[PDB]
Amino acid sequence: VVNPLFEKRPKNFGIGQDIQPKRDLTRFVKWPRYIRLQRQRAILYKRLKVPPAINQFTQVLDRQTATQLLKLAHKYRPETKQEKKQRLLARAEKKAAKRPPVLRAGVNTVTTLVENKKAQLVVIAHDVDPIELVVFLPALCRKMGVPYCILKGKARLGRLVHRKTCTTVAFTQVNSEDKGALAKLVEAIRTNYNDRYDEIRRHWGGNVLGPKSVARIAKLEKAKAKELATKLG
Amino acid sequence: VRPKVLMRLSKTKKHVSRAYGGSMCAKCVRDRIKRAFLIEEQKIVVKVLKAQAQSQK
Amino acid sequence: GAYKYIQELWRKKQSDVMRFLLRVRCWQYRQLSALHRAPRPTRPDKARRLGYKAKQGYVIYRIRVRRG
Amino acid sequence: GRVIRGQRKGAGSVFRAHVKHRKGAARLRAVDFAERHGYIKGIVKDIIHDPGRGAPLAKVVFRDPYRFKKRTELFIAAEGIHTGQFVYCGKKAQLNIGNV
Amino acid sequence: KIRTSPTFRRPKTLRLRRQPKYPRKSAPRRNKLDHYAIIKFPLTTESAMKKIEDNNTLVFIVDVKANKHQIKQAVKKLYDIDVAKVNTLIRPDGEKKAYVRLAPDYDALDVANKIGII
RNA sequence: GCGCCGUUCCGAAGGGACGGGCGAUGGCCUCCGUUGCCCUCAGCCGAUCGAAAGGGAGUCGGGUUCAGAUCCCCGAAUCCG
RNA sequence: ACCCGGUGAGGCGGGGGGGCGAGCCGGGCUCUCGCUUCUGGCGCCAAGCGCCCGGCCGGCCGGGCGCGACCCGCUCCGGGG
Ligand SMILES: [Mg+2]
Ligand SMILES: [Mg+2]
Ligand SMILES: [Mg+2]
Ligand SMILES: [Mg+2]
Repeated sequence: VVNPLFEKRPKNFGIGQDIQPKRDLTRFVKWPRYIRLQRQRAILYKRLKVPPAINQFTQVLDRQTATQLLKLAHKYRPETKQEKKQRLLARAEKKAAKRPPVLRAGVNTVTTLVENKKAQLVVIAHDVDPIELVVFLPALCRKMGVPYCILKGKARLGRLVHRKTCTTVAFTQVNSEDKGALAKLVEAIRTNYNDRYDEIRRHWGGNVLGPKSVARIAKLEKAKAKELATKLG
Repeated sequence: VRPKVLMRLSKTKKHVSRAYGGSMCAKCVRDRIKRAFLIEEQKIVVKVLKAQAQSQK
Repeated sequence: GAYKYIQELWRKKQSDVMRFLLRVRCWQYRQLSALHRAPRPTRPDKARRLGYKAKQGYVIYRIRVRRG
Repeated sequence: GRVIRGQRKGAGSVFRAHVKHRKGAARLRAVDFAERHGYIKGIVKDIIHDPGRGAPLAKVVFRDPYRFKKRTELFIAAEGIHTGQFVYCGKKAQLNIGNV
Repeated sequence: KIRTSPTFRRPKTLRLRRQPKYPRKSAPRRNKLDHYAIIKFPLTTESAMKKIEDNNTLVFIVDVKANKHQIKQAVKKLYDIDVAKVNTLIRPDGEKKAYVRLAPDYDALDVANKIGII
């Protein structure tokens, strides 16, 4: 059956021995300057000692809670531009013959109904690009007593409202069919954020060295530990 | 003849009919053949002594 | 509104939050070129005070001047 | 009163180097994996005279480790190097002459 | 997917064609180098008449922006005659002179008597 | 500030080609090209300028003008596409 | 941060795996190695293996993917700071 013409011809990829194969080299690319910049921006957020008012946005409401919050917030989306025109045609027909609750959106409206205590829950995006827009807002929700959470995505918090991004999203009113589910969110979110807030205020961030540098420090410390522990016996 | 006149010439005007013909001389071709043979035969001999060094050890 | 909070937060430039932000942004701006376009204001509040409206046709460039 | 001559030399334009018939920057081979871990062979192609230099240079031709392409180098010839001599370069190379 | 190279080249984007929403100029410019604009007049010089009578050519004075191809097409169209070759020189006066050799089934003296020069 | 420095230096500096695939028009719609999209392949070196003495394929003989001829005319060629 | 050097920013740092040495009872451990030194030769655009898929009549002809070519990472590696 087999053919003796078919030969197994191996290549010896040793030093100086045979030419190197086109293997994966993403780690050694000369990247453009914008890529190089946006990577070591994140590296600096890991290196530098990040203050706790910026560090608190790294704590994000987890996945199984985020699904329940976005499920409840899909019930109360603002009307789309087409649905605005449809309701205006409906009231036009009624003229020719109580408004439902929505989500409030933006830092300005959400802060003004945090001080007025009209908010029942405040969702905060974690990646708002000048962070100074929302740095105060967890502490203000703490003072006014409003439950605040932090989600991953200004992008996907900008998809409840029909836009690109959105900084914050509040709950002012909900319906009686969807009232106890908001309470079940408010309990977990309140005990995860508001009740645990002094620990948030003191929690400095970052200040982690490189894995190569951590490995070199670890090699020195484990060598000192071994060379001190082998002497006692 | 001048290098752009080499467009005008026929093929056999510009080489000799041998391996590396018209690019390399005959003496260096035959020593390059001998070298290419004897280096590889020495590599076979080193391979065999490697296998026998596996045999004694 | 949020803008009075951002205003008095940017008056506190000696604080830890704001020293952190000015240091990280100043690094990031030094990595770019001497004249380039910001796609949006860095300080939305200050831009609004100074005349800017967030509509089509208002443009913001971030440019550096060598110092002294 | 005038700008003196030693000040004038730094502006150039008459006091620049005469680099017309020079051959190249006589450099070692760049660092790569073979230099750093093993060694790599190259033969001395010819030994050449550079103008404005008492040292003779040496076209040393290496085989590129990643591409099918021969790389050629201008070393500075150590004394006793001849043409058709294999020149090694790397961490594991031997300690003889003209061998970096 | 893998990066073979240590380099990042700029990736090749799609780019379209001009599909303009109005033409810039309203109509194209007319050719102002006609067949009539490009042959001003023949030469009636005794040297030019010697050339006509012997060497079977016609010595014209031509616009300075003309090719030998354009002079050949203009002589072919204005006087209905085919041309072997055109030799051009520009005078120190500034005019371009064309020596229009004819294909030998035509007499230069007959076409010179046709156009008037004798 | 008009601008200046700098010329490979802090650049996402490639608009190209062999093959495979998708379609679209044109010719006895045979087979081939014209494209448009996808996969693949791709180094170079810095845009451009800079020698009528440097590099640079290929035209010679005879006759002709008052004044032009390796240029016109006759005869022999030759290079490139 | 900032500075310098190299390069076509090409195998950096941990960890597995493999072999070769020393010490205890086939086994856990520390460390070293990782494939080229007799010659003025050649060396790329994968062989082999494993699993899928498509057109024709078990055979035929064109394809795909993974190993081969270890995994993971946050600075391209180095030298200063
Ligand atoms: Mg021959
Ligand atoms: Mg030029
Ligand atoms: Mg010239
Ligand atoms: Mg010349």
